[PDB]
Amino acid sequence: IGEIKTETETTRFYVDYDDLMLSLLKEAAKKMINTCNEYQKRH
Amino acid sequence: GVATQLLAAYILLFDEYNEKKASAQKDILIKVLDDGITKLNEAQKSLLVSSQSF
Repeated sequence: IGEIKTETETTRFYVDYDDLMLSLLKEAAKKMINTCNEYQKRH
Repeated sequence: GVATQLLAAYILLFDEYNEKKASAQKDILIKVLDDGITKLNEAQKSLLVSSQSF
């Protein structure tokens, strides 16, 4: 759970750049999506 | 885990001086450090009480 929480909080602070086009933010979102996919596949 | 990525993002995005995300960056840094220091201090005090318990 804490592994997912890490990327979650990371993307949360990546929000506050006030950029919706930041490649860092997009890539961290891609990371979190695959993280959630791998966690749900385990269930 | 969050701290090491935020700081790497700080080094990468502020190799040079972008004036636009300058003000937000200080807020982000203040927020994350004020979180982490409190976390560490509470963890140390809890560990001290756990050590004293024996």
